[PDB]
Amino acid sequence: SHMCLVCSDEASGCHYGVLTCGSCKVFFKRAVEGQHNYLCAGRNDCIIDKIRRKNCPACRYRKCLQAGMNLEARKTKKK
Amino acid sequence: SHMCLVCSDEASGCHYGVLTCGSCKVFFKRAVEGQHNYLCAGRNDCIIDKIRRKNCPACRYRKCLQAGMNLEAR
DNA sequence: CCAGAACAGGGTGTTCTG
DNA sequence: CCAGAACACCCTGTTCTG
Ligand SMILES: [Zn+2]
Ligand SMILES: [Zn+2]
Ligand SMILES: [Zn+2]
Ligand SMILES: [Zn+2]
Repeated sequence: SHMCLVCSDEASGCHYGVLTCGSCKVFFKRAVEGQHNYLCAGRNDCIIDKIRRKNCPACRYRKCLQAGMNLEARKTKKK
Repeated sequence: SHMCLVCSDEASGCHYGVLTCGSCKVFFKRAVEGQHNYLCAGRNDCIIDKIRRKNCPACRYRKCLQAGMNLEAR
């Protein structure tokens, strides 16, 4: 009830439909509004926690998608 | 030969005793002075090529070390 | 030609405003 | 509360100077 589902830092609200911190929120929005042609250097399961979230934007974006994050979630909730 | 021995980008000279590119050179200096204790997010065997050298400072640093980089190139 | 400094770009993170 | 914007910092990479 308190921590980000993407990196396990302290959540700051339900953003794009999921509990996340502010840094995961803006990271997702940026990935979604632009390009997200990232490449993993490991095996697409990089551990995304508070520090290492910087290491692999590929895995970080994957873990946002897998958690259900989507921009329209707030509008959709109102329906 | 003229590719960087850490990330395989085009090398720019012999830096800290190893053929490397500029970004790796300064990455390595920054790593040593910073004492950041990088931690890998995978299995300590990340691929470090040009397109991915930013992804893992722990592995990039380790790879600098294994390549023989050292701040006193006599 | 190379180390370190200075300057620059890219990527990430926090506070503000609707 | 939570959206996007504006402001801010961190991390990486290139050109300058000793
Ligand atoms: Zn997060
Ligand atoms: Zn990854
Ligand atoms: Zn390199
Ligand atoms: Zn690694």
